[PDB]
Amino acid sequence: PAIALRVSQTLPNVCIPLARVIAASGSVTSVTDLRDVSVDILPPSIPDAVPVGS
Amino acid sequence: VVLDALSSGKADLSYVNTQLNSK
Amino acid sequence: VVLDALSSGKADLSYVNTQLNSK
Amino acid sequence: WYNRFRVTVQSGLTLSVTQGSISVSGNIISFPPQTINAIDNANSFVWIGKTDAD
Repeated sequence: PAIALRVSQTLPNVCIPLARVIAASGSVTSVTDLRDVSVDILPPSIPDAVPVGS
Repeated sequence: VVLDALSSGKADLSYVNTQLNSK
Repeated sequence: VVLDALSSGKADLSYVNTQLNSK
Repeated sequence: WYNRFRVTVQSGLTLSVTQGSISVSGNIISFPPQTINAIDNANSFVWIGKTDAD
């Protein structure tokens, strides 16, 4: 649960996206900035625990 | 104006490459 | 002539988005 | 960054949105300049996303 810089194969629904890196044969083929300076992020859809009216 | 419309409205090689190798 | 050649040859960004959507 | 997805009136009810890139679960989608009509005699909202129907 410590907060730090991490590299995964899938963006978590809760995270701070920094970059998407496509690498191959030990070398990086492409880097794409995922920050607000470059893209407008569509927010994740997180449903509530209790449905409305329950 | 036609050149600016072309630059804005056409897929650039870097974007198409990255998306093509992203799927 | 270069302008019309580039307009015809280069792919639309909408078309590229649709094709990337298909895959 | 400042003009990304800026919504400006083109003519009549047809409005022009500038180009821009969105991030959906880490996948980058680039949109060219596009046009869309508003709804007459109403306060409409222009946004980007997916509806329940679509």
